Amino acid sequence: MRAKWRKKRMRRLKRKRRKMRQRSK
Amino acid sequence: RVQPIKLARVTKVLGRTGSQGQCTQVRVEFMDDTSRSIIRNVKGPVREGDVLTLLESEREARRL
Amino acid sequence: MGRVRTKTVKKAARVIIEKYYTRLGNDFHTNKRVCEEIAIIPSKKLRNKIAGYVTHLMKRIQRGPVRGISIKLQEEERERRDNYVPEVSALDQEIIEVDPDTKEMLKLLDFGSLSNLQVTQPTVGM
Amino acid sequence: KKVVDPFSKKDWYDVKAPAMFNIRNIGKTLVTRTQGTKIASDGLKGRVFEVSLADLQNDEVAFRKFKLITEDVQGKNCLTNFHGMDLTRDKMCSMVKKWQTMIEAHVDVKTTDGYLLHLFCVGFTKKCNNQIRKTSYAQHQQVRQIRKKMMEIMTREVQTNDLKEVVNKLIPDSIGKDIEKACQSIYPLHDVFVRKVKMLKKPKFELGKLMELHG
Amino acid sequence: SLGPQVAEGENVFGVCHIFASFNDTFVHVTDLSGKETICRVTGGMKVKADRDESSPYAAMLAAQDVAQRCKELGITALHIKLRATGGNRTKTPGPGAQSALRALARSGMKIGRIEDVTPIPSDSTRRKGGRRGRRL
Amino acid sequence: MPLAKDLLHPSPEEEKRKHKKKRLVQSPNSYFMDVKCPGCYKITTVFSHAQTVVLCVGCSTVLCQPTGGKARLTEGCSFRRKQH
Amino acid sequence: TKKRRNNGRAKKGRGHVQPIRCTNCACCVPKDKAIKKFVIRNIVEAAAVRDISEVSVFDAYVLPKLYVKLHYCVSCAIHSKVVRNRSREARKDRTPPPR
RNA sequence: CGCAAGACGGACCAGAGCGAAAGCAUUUGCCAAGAAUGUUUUCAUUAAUCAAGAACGAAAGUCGGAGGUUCGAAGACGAUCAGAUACCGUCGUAGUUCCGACCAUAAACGAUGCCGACUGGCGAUGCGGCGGCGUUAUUCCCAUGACCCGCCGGGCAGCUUCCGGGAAACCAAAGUCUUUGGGUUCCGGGGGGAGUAUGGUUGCAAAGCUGAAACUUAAAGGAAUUGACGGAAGGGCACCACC
Repeated sequence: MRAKWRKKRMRRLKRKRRKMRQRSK
Repeated sequence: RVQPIKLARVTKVLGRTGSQGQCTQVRVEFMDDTSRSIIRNVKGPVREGDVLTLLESEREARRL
Repeated sequence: MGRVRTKTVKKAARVIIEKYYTRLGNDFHTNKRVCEEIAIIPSKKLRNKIAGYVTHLMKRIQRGPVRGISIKLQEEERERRDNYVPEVSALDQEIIEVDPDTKEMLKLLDFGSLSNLQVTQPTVGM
Repeated sequence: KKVVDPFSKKDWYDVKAPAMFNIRNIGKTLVTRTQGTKIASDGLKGRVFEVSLADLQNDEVAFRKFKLITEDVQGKNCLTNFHGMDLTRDKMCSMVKKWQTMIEAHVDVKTTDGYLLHLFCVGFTKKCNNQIRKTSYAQHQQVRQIRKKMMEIMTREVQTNDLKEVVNKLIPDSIGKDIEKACQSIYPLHDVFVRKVKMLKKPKFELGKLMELHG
Repeated sequence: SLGPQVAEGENVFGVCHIFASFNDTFVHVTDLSGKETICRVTGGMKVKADRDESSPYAAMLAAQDVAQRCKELGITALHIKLRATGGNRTKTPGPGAQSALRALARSGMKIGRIEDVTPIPSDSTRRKGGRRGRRL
Repeated sequence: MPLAKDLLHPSPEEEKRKHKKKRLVQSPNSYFMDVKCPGCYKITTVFSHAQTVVLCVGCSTVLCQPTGGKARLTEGCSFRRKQH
Repeated sequence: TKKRRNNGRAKKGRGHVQPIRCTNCACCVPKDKAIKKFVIRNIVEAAAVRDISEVSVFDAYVLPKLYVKLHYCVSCAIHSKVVRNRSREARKDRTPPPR
């Protein structure tokens, strides 16, 4: 199911990027 | 506990069975009661009207 | 094993019987001599095989038709089932019954007057 | 228990049926003979037997089963009474088939005696002898009208009778035959049975009424 | 031993319960009410490896061991009740079912009526193994 | 239908077979009839697809019952159509 | 490309249809996709019947039938040889096998 | 043999019915709603399709109460194996059931907007109406139910054909198109980067909606044909195969 897993991989990367940037200011 | 030997006569040959065709499948009629007939598997060369010696009469087998 | 006969044997045997039916019979040793004088056959071993199937076909032709072979003796009795049979001296006669709706169809066509009549069942048969 | 031959301590008893059935002997059963604070009759009472009608009645069909209970012990005899009835598994599996409607009903009722019973009834639609169509379905309001007639006939027969007259109707099953006659004006039916009976509650023990069913 | 004291012209009946599945088979004979046990024998008592416990042969040997104990205790005829596992599971009898029945006939017990007794739900709790099934 | 049947002259058995709105010119299937009963004999007029439970001038309990199609008469002496 | 006109299912004129669990593996599939087999057989085999009729207590008795209804998914029905694959024109035949 | 609790409605069950879709199967009663048909009833253009705005919306998931039978993410162990944080087995938390608030997604599929007209044949099937010779049931007719033979509406579908269309597979519509115009809503423009970054907005959270560019590349893709190949199926053969 590679497209469903590429979608899951992007969601966890975006959750990391969310928490990293919103801490800065 | 113990049971006796039985003798039976071959009335028809039905085909060959086992992984390499090793055993003949055969119909036998008991010589103490002409009405009683069953099917068996035999290891060697067999011909119609041969007599088999059975160590148990009550067991019966289909296609191994 | 295999004893099936090839088309070179089966075709030569049919052509011999079409031309020489009146010479042939059930004795293989006489058929073997006839087939040597009416035909050029290159080998003794091929001559024996042709006379063998000719001998098989003669014993079939004594019972009924063989679809690939024809002879005058069998065609002239076909021509006697052709033409007219000994069965009857007149047709099956026109005195036959009529149903009420055929009587009405003939009435509109200005005809009738020579047929008996009866009705069918009260409702359609199931 | 690790007794040496416990079958040396067992007494055989006979089992006797109610006086309606044309064959009155059920069979034989085991109990351990009496010891201090453990009497044999207390082990024999309340046991259930299930019997084919063809072994109780001489001319009957084998596919109805009756249940009987032991109530008291007299000498070497155990005396029994009615507890319910049922159809054999292979009968019911042979009736349910495609392209038909199946109709079912149930009621709770009392006899003139104190017994409370629960009854179940089944029927199936009939393929007419001229029919060229493949299916014999009833519409929902025809099914509702038939089910009310099943309950109406099935309650009428129990309310005004005792358990003696109730079991005399169940042996030939005249109940199912009367339902099958009445419904033919709504939709024809081809198999119709009272398929099960359960007993819910019963009166006091009453030895005189027990013996009236045995004399 | 002691059966009923009548021993001529008529039969004494028991009930035989045969529970035949995959993995094993039971042969178990009882009193006519079902409450007292007379004897019980199983496929795993006759063989000495787990593959063979559901076999036709083990079931024949268990039935012959039961029928001798019946005649020794004075029973002469049997009613038969047959089970497969039932409930959520397969409800077809296991391979040893056919062999036990003929083996108690051939060893001299008289045969009464026979019944199928496997338990069937009108509807049921959720079956084991998940949505994708057991995968092989 | 063949390739060449003319559309201006349908036979009456071709016209009577089809739906009331799909004829060449429209016409109803319903009609008026005159109806009469026992005990009191004043004749009355009824419509064949009536929705009303009709009571006659003779004051009888029901002349006809309504239904999902044609109404049904209570075994009255006439079902005769009026001609026009 | 589309393989079957019916999508391999009976559903026409409906949204949802209830599932069932298979008799071999307990996989979950629709009631109208599942492959059906209703089996009726004797309790006693054609070889064994003579031995069980002669030991019977009754002068007349008829041995009972066993009734079972079975459901398969496509993978179990193919692996257990209940169904075979077919030629592109032969797939259209809806009549059951001959007797 | 008997008691208790929680979940579920088998067989009958079908290319059958109902609903805007998601969905909907034990009995009986109560409340409000609806399609088609029948009609020589009534109003008389009141209609079609839709930015903004609005109701409903499988499963999983979140918050607050109650319950807990079966099954079972995470987790603890037994096997298998080079390893096995998997497939197979034993146990089990959250959840799976009910009540009250949230959430707005799906291969949410006929991968196929809605309204209207026209263009071949045939047999069935569910609902309402119309006509007809018999058989069967209730009361003694009549009426009415189960069956049988036709006709008309509108419904879920099937078979067939050189209607015609298409790249073909196939389609009575996916037809009436270079012989190109019945009305009207949404929406695509070679393959990637990418449903990503950034701003706005809704949410308790998970997340939903809207949504780029720099840069990179000669093909990526659809339908069908002949080979080769399969730990796919069916027939047949060989001591350079086996018994």
